[PDB]
Amino acid sequence: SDPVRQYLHEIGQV
Amino acid sequence: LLMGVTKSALSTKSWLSAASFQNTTHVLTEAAIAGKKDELIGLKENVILGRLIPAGTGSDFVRFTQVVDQKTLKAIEEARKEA
Amino acid sequence: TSVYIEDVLHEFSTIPGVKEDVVEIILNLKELVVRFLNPSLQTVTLLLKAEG
Amino acid sequence: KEVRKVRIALASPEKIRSWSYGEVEKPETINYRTLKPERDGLFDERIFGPIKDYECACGKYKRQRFEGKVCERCGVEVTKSIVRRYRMGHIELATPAAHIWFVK
Amino acid sequence: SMARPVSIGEAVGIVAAQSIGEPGTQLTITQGLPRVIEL
Amino acid sequence: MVQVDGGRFATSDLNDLYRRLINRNNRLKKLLAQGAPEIIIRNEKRMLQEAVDALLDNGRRGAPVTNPGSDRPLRSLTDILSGKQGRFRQNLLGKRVDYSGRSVIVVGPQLKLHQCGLPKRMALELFKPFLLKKMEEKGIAPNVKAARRMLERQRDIKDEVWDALEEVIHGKVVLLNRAPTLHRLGIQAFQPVLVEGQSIQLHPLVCEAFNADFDGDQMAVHVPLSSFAQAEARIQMLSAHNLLSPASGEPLAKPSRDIILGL
Amino acid sequence: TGRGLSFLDLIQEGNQGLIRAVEKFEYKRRFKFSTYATWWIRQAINRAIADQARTIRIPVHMVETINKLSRTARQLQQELGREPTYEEIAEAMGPGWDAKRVEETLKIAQEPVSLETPIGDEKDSFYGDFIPDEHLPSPVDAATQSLLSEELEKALSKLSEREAMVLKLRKGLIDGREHTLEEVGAFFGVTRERIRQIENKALRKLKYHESRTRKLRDFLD
Amino acid sequence: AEPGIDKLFGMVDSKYRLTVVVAKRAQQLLRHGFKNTVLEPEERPKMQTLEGLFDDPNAVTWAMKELLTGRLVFGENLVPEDRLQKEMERLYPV
Amino acid sequence: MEIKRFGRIREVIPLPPLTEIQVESYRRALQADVPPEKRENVGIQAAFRETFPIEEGLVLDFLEYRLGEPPFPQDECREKDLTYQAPLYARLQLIHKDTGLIKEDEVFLGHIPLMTEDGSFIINGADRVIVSQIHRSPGVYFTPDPARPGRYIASIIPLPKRGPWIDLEVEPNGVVSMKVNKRKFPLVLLLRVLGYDQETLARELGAYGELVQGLMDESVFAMRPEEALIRLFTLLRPGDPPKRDKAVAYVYGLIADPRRYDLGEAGRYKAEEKLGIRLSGRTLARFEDGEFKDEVFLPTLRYLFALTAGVPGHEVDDIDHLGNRRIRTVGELMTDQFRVGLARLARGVRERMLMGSEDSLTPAKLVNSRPLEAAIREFFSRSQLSQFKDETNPLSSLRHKRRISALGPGGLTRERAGFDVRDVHRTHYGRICPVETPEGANIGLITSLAAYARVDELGFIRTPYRRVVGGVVTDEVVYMTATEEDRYTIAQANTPLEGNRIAAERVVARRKGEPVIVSPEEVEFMDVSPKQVFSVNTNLIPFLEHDDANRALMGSNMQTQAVPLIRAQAPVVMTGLEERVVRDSLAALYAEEDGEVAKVDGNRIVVRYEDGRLVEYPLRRFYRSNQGTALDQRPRVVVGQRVRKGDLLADGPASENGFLALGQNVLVAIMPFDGYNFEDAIVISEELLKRDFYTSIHIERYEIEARDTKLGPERITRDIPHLSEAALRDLDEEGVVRIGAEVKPGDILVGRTSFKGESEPTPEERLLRSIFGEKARDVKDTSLRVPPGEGGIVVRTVRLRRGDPGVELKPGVREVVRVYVAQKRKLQVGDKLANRHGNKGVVAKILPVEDMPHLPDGTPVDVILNPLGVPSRMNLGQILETHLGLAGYFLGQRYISPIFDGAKEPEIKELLAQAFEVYFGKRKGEGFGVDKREVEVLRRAEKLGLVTPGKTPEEQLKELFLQGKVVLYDGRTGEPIEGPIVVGQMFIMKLYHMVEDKMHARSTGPYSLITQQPLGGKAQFGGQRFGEMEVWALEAYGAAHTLQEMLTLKSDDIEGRNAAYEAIIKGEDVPEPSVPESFRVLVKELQALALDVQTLDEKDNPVDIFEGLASK
DNA sequence: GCATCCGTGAGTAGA
DNA sequence: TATAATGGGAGCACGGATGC
Ligand SMILES: [Mg+2]
Ligand SMILES: [Mg+2]
Ligand SMILES: [Mg+2]
Ligand SMILES: [Zn+2]
Repeated sequence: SDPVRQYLHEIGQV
Repeated sequence: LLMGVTKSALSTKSWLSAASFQNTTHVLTEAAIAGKKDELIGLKENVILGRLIPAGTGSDFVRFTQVVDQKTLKAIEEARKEA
Repeated sequence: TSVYIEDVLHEFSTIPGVKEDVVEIILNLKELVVRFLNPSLQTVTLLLKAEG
Repeated sequence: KEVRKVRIALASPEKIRSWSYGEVEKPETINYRTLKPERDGLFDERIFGPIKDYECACGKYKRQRFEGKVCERCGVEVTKSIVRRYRMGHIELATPAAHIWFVK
Repeated sequence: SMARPVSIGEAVGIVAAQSIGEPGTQLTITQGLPRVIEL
Repeated sequence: MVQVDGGRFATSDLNDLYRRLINRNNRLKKLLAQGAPEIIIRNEKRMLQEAVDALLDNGRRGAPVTNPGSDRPLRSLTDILSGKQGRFRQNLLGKRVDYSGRSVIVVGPQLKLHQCGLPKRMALELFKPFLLKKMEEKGIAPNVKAARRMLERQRDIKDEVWDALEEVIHGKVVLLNRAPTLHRLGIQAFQPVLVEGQSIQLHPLVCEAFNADFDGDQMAVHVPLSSFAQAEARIQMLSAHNLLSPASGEPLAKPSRDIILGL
Repeated sequence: TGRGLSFLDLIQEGNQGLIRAVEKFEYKRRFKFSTYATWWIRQAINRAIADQARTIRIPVHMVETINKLSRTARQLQQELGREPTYEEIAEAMGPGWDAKRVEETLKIAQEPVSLETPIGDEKDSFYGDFIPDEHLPSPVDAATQSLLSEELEKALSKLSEREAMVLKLRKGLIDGREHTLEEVGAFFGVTRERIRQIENKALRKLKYHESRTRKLRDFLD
Repeated sequence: AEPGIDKLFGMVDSKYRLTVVVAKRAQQLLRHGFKNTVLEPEERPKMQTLEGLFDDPNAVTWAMKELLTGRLVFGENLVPEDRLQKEMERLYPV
Repeated sequence: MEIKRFGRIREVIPLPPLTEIQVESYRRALQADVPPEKRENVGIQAAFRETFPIEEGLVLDFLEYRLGEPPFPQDECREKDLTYQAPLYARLQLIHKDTGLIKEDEVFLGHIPLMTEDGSFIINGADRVIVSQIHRSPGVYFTPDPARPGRYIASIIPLPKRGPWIDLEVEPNGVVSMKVNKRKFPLVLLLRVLGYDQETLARELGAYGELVQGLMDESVFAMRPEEALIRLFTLLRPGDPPKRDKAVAYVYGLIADPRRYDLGEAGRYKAEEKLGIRLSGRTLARFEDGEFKDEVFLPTLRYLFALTAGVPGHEVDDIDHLGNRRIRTVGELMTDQFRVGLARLARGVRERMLMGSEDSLTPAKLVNSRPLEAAIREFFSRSQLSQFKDETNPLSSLRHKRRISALGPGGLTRERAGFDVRDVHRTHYGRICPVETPEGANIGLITSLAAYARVDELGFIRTPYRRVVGGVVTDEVVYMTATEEDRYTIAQANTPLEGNRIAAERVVARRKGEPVIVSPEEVEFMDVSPKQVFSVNTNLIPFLEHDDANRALMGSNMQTQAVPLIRAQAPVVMTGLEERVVRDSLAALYAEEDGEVAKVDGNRIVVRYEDGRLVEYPLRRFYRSNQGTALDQRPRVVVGQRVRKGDLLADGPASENGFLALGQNVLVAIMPFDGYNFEDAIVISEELLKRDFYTSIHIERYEIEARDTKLGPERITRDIPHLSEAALRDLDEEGVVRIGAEVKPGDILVGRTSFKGESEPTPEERLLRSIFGEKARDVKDTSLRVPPGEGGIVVRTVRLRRGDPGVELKPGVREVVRVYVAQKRKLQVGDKLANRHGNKGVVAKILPVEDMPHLPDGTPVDVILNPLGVPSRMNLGQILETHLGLAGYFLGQRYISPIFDGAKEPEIKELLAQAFEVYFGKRKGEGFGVDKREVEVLRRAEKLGLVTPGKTPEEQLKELFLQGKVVLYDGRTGEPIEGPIVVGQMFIMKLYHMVEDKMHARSTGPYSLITQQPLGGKAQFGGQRFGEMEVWALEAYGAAHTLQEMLTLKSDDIEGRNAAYEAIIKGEDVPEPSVPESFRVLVKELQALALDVQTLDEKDNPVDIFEGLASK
């Protein structure tokens, strides 16, 4: 829902 | 089938009317998909287009009426008579 | 029918040293009763010069 | 001809491109000094038409004698300014994007 | 309004909707306007 | 994008939305061209989608896009079409019209049922083109433009133009309308009678039909232009021609208040 | 954040900076990558903000100038205990700056306002609704120009067709453009002197007809 | 109330037809400069000026008053449109 | 003239300072009069204490602040369009933790708006008022669950934007659920985070049967506070990695952080009173020694269970109780926005602390004041509660400052407000006025503070009462909040008293608002006066007890619309509240101390006091207010006059000798007149115009700018292309109209030229140029002219120029010119009149004096009101005002009749008798007996049963006069009006709504940009809106062509309207209309939505309405 | 059948 | 153009088609 959070999570996977 | 005035108005065949009532997005999407054609039967449609409403003096029963004085009437009558 | 005051441009004004505003002065000048003795006389200009 | 009907239907990308008089490649509006529309921006006269009646951008053809003639120098068609109300542009997306109306 | 047969071409729809709607502000189980809209 | 009075600029929100879209698109193309990794491209594509969404229908999905230093949502296409402020209801099913005016209504008894008091100045501005043509037909002005310039300043107006204005409106009717218009008698036609003063004189018997009283109600005036419009207004819409309510069938114009009292 | 660009936008531009850094980095210098990358990230973000923030685009150098003017005026307002004048900012900006220049720089830095900004506190009204259209001709204007063409034709009909055509070609009423004396002379098959003389006598007859009838005066505004 | 409006409504099967007839007839009158009128000189609508009685400038009044007489014929498909126009232009040039 | 006053009620205390709700608030917020070290923690002091210290140089801390003197005075601020304000400096010290380096500096934070003496502000030269805002008080409440009868919802409410509403509920499955930010989670979890254990909750909450079992969850008590904290964090924050310190930070910020979560001082007090506990801080819990510690939650849950059980002593809360609703005054609102801007400044401070040189930093380098200035400026400019001040008359301003809005930021949004909030609560008694509220959509949302009422330090409204001990009424006055008032039996103020003792064995009182009959032994308190129940405006209505509520509302409201009149007088019948209203309005000028008047002038009054010092009072003369009503102070004293302290020096606008004068006292008759008074219209006499009654001065401001352009500068000049000397006659050498010149519509106020746009001359212009042999000028005429239906005399001109001393304009602007045009408006047909009782109407006729109905002695009446207005409206106060007014007309005296303690019918009959002796006996002495007409009228009255048969004509005329009816002769006939007619003095006001400002017409004019439809409004010379419902009217009439005209030729069809105008000026018939531009706009906007809209013929073949312009 | 999700809630004037 | 820096910040209502 919240793009910032989703991108932070995608970033966190690396 | 019975349905209240709101749903009845939204369900009408003219998409300009339905879109100009409410739920404009919904109406426009379903209409656009179905490739719907508005035949301009009712008042609202013709009001949007700035056309002459099909009621009162704009009725198909009246507006075609002609007025002619007896002089011009005889004048055309003889032209029809000679041919 | 008319009023001129020296150093006064228009009706809404205050003359220094004077308590009344020009509107009130005119309101008083409306109550002036002026009798003409001569029947041939259509207009008169009264002059008032005062001080102190 | 008289208009007896009004039809509404989906637009193909080809339809959209056929409506378009040019692509808007730049997110710019008007120049900060000249106060005239920027080339390939949102206000470009090349695309949407001229600002002044029967006159191009640089002023080569200023009269109705040239009508339909597109200037070689500034690329602006010489015609009525009212077309700026009527002329569609377009934006070519790098990737497809859903029309929110049909998703939501 | 004319106390005679209606003239062909009169729009009776708008006349109806107006006829029903106009008194609506005067309307005071359910009673009055809410019930009307319920119907 | 328009330069206003003071020399500043005013613009639509659509330009901002389009700017967002174009920017994210271009950045996406450049990102691809430089072969960015998948996370960056995915994010950019997502943002592009949300940009298109905000352009078409804003607030539909997610947070509504706003301008810097503002909590006001940008106005998108969908917002332009729909709503009470939308294109259909605001600019299509109703419009603001020329040849119209408004003023305070005041009673007068002298009026016949088919008449109403119309202030001179209002009549001058409402009928102005007809007044120009008539001023040209008579000797008051050499042509149209001279006449208009003559009407421009209030001290350039002479009595000939008033008598000419009387000659203009003869037989013609105007429409009077009071909001809210609850039924078709909220608009009625009257022959104007030019009166000194700034108030519109209304006939007592039509008050009930208009639901108008004298506590400071205001009415709007309209001028039907074409001979067709005039024929319609005079035959169909004339006050004296509608005496009965289309709803109940009972007389709409009937004695009330002081009239009933006296009788 | 808050510079006119969205968080995610700043993130993507910073990503572009990061890519530039990865391409330009040299591990031979023993530095950590973060050190070199930070420069390109900041650079990319600042370039981004300077470029994309304003609806009317201002060149990056000019932006920097405007910002320096801002910080200057802010320093002055912080020292003086009040907002500075143009002259004070002009002083504090050094040589080459006067009041006029500061004023014009502030004028050129003005951002546009939304047509949809609500006026009155309500859902009812929009600012753009109060702004007239100065472009499209008013009905009065259309009427004026129409009556003008009609009156000019009424005036040109009192001449012979040749001299009236000469005037129409010389003032461009025909094809839209004004012909030179040699073109009209070559069109009617006469010397340029002759066609100029015909133009003169036509203009003269028109001036006489005008002095007599006083018809075309009102259009002169 | 418009004079004889009752009789005028009696003439037509629908009031809107009366309206159309009146409007069109008035358009004819305006176009032909009143020269086509079916009214006698004593039957002419008058307007009181500063000077004296002049012909009524209002073509609608004229049209209705004419319609009251019965000298006008109204209906559908009386004559092709261009034929009526041209015959009227012949009889009463504009 | 002699003033007789009625009533037996003696007011113990005076009305408190009326604007104190404003003044004392802002003062309390600023604390500019207090030395910095003595300042309380309330006000902007609180903001500095909350924002600072700023950590992570490492530390920036707050020492003190100060406010300087205003750079410009009020009047100058109004002149130059400047905000009246004072500079705000803040002393801060930077401290590096490691270094120990201490750098101290005083930084400039910008300016703050100062409140004027009368309780208003000046923002950009425009006077504005900050309206107080009523809202739900912070605290803990318990309300019935609407869904489940027998179950209750506990609510914990902090201040607005001070953190989350929290809801405690007992779920259908038995567990106790907590809701925060719309997230339902078991309360047990948070309780475990708080450090509670199953033992403590079992002993504490066990007393309430089986409820506590829903609170028992083994999995929750099986983990330490840390694990439950991380679990709670994962519950409230999905996707956010569950780091420990992050969880602690978020939970602390959500509950225990005073910088984020704050109850009110009111909230604290109320929660303490309700739950029966003590709160250390204003938060729900604390962080102490590494862990979270409970304050609020447990007693709250305890009260919830106790209520749910039916345990006595626990009750639901009325949310409309005025103990549960508090008032946020101007000080608190400004303080809030200050807190916001200050916090933004702090974020900027930290962001500055990370960057830059770490060793060299000063408080001047760290602090950017722009966000604070922005927050303050935005609050004072564009906020909802910040309203353009209503100065129409002094009472307007006074009432405005006393308004209470339920709307605004953090307040109720409209249409979401049900009958609950708009209702009159039983606790509004003595607090909020049940009468004065706007009619329509704003009803009940906007209200007015009661007269004696006060807003305390906590924000609750208090009303005064008198202590009654053992049937004796003390003069001790106790101010009470609603909750305190609920505790006592309070008797009415009209209660009979002999001395200080209650004289009746049955007294009318209130217990919790409920009316009850009690003995003097049961009376704890007594009302101060009936005046305390109503507003200041409602208190100005004489005989209010005889007027129905709604018309009373109307009169009360309309009194603020009253226009100041040049001859204005105070009412013949007053309530006595007039002088106070004038004095608290600061309209009138009063003597500061005892002394002698040295000098008297229209401009200035000079007074020598006892001290010997010479004080000069300059007088405001012909000043334009916000609404354009004239503001001027007239000297009421003469040179050498001996004055005391507080005595009247100069009369303000709408003031007669210090009494509030909102209108004129006129002689009215109540009777139908020839249908001219039909349906609320009014008939007035020309005599009113002759003596200048109802005549008012109005100033209008006109403005024009000359700016720099790319085509060359605009300039104000007397040189205007193509204009005669006739047109330029009244212009001065510089192009600005001279002072004193009369202007009319079309006249030039300021001449200005503007360089023409790029001009390619059309061949017509070229040929014309050649014909007339004149060169087309470089500039065109942009001059400001008088708008239609306007104008007057030019009383002032201001001219500001770029490059001139003390003058700097907005960028690009060469010069600014303002013209002031004043006009004296006589009463005219269409102007609105009203009385204090709600009767209102427009003048429909002005009769010559000879036509007016007149008395036998020849005296014509001024105004004729229609009796048909009275019975259905049910306002009889105007009738009594008319009677008492008659008596006061013939006795030459005025009266004071307080509300609810009035003049009564018998007394008015006495006065009417005394008057009749004058009205008649004078005639009888002059040698005149009864008229024949009078005999006829008396016969009619005998048949009417109005007079007693057999008495002499004189006695019958007295019998009629005591009823306030007189014989009245028709001016036209000379015959009498068949019946006797009520005639008397009435107080009537000329309202701000005047037909001169209204009447408007348009032929053609400006059009909007996108739609090409005509603009709206008189100001823009716009067309009337023809709405959807109007289109319904035309359709229902079946008029097709009129409608088609409105839809095309008259609005948005460009070709059609141009062709129409040209056809009309040529004397042709308007052409056939075409497609309206707004439809094309719809089609294109639909194409922008990727929807193809096609207009087709009957063959389904495409038709182009764009005429090939849009097709390639 | 009861959990979401969503669209809409007079009119003119004015500003 | 290179010390190292690596996961955000803020914040009423009823009626009706759907969705689990
Ligand atoms: Mg009424
Ligand atoms: Mg009314
Ligand atoms: Mg310098
Ligand atoms: Zn070019």
